[PDB]
Amino acid sequence: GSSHHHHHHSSGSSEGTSCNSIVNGCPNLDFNWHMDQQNIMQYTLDVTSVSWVQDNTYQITIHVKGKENIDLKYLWSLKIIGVTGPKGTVQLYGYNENTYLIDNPTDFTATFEVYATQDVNSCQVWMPNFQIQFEYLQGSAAQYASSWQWGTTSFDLSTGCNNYDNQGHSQTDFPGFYWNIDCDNNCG
Ligand SMILES: [Mg+2]
Ligand code: NA
Ligand code: NA
Repeated sequence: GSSHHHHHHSSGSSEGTSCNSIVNGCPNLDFNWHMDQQNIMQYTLDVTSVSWVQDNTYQITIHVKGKENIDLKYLWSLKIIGVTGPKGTVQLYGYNENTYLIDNPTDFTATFEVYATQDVNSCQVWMPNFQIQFEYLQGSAAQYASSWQWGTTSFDLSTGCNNYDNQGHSQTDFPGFYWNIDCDNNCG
């Protein structure tokens, strides 16, 4: 059968609709300032794919990269929180939760669903913002504290274009993003 479209589970299966243009909504804000002020190592986030499922639900993939490589042994837990979607929390790593879905907390991807409803214009909607909660050097990972050299060990990194100071420093750590409604690439 066809594999042009990514298939999704359906209330059954359905054809995903891939969005062609995934736009950083605020690439001229300074995001680094907000991590630097908290002594958090800089990270970046990109949205690398968006597929419309149905309704206003999209399956998105993110890619998160730290400035320096931090070995997995330092990590205790990693989760996406505050998600506007089917699941409000997406566990990525945690011994307590038997979850091992990444192998490098400084270079990882994650795929999850969001409800994207706030219009940019008549064709495009914003990603709803979320946070990524990192806990290093807790539990069993505390034993590696003597070689830790990357600053603050437990922190949340947030997305968005809607929170910045009067000098263009973001109060978020990562940009917000937008894409076409229903991933209809012919809108407009
Ligand atoms: Mg698709
Ligand atoms: Na629909
Ligand atoms: Na956003």
